[PDB]
Amino acid sequence: SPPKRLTREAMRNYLKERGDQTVLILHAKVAQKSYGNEKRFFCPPPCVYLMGSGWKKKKEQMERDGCSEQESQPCAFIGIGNSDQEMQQLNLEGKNYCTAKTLYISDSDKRKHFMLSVKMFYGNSDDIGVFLSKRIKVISKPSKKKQSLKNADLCIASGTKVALFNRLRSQTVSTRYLHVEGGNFHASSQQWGAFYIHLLDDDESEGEEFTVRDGYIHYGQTVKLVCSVTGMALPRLIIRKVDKQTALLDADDPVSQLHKCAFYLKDTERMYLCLSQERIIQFQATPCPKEQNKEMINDGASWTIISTDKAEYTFYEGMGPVLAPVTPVPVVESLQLNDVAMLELTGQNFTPNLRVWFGDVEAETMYRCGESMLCVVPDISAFREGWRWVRQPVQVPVTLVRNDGVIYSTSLTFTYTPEP
Amino acid sequence: KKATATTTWMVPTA
DNA sequence: TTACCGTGGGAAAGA
DNA sequence: AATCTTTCCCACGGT
Ligand SMILES: OC[C@H]1O[C@@H](O)[C@H](O)[C@H]1O
Repeated sequence: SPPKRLTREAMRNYLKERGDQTVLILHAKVAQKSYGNEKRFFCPPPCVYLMGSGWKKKKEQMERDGCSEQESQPCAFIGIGNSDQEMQQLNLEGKNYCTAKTLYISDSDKRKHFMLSVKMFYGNSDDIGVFLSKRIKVISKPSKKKQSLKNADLCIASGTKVALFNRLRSQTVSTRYLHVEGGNFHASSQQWGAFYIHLLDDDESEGEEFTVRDGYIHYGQTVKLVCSVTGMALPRLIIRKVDKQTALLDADDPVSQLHKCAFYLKDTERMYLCLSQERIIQFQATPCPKEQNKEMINDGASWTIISTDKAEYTFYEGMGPVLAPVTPVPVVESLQLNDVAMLELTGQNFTPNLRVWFGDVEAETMYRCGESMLCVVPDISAFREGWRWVRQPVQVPVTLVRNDGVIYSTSLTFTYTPEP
Repeated sequence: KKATATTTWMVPTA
């Protein structure tokens, strides 16, 4: 017999207490492939995070029902999706995150794009499911020609996210990633920051508030790097193209994936953003002999830039543990309002066993495909007892619910607007 | 079309 | 020490 | 042929 559907009381309980479980997958948008028997590791290393208060709540519920600490521990493996390459275990003991430092894609795989696959279950072998990263583009190696904006794929738009790493003399053990920790920038061996790269116009002054411009990042432009987690920023920088061990002052072609970059601290005396072991400092460049358009920079001042992405999934066991995996987790991108009032949901991983709930009111739902659903908007009187029309605006949460009670929250609300 | 950095870190010198 | 290994620069092969 | 991308090769300086 089928499992219990979500009750209105269970929905009300969730809406008060919350306790969502969230899986984040942070990773680069491209990856260089490996030939033969070699291993060219994904850099930065994909990082899985277990976010939100629901992990601790689930852990306590499980141990209440008689699980040991080890039985309640989440486990996770990661691999190339749809692939013969083996999965690799992630160690999450004592942490809510783990990086995958030795992934690579062999040229045995002929795909042009792929996804990472994260398989999760608890210590008592209770299943959680399989979570997919965003799509990752395979490259053979970065081109040496100037980047064309026709390949928007490999360019970097203002306001998107990048990682930055430094590596000394081709040694994998020396890789260090720009990262913010304890209110300070540092260069980490194990953790990496995902930084907004904001384009500023040339006359934009220093400050914490600044006007950002749209477009693709080019060498010679002024940029602001902002940690997407801490909000900490660096002073204004001029991103310059690295050629051998010199920064080119006159290059102005588009920045491309995996290019080597230098960051000149704007309005300084040839000071460049520079690592020294784990320390982040500024280090003065040396003028090149005869050539006035290049400056010699420190080993620590050359940074590989790479665009990064984020997959995020949120679920809640609204009627308790279930037999089916909670995956694939639906994600709602947008709501659009459309006889009867219909609300259209656009996103991914929709299934015909989902229903849209407005607040605690389950709505009639029409499945179309994995990216599109329609539902009928409940009468306002389902939320305001006497109203025969919308007297004042009324805002309710929009939530996806599966037929076995799994609850998939959205960040999105619906607002009944008064009739003018 | 305007961003808000929470804090701007000072970069120490060599 | 020897054996082994990512990595980046180049050579070679392919379109 | 010529030129850019893909694949193959290998040594530096790390474990
Ligand atoms: O002779 C080339 C080498 O010289 C150093 O400055 C660089 O790290 C290498 O390219």
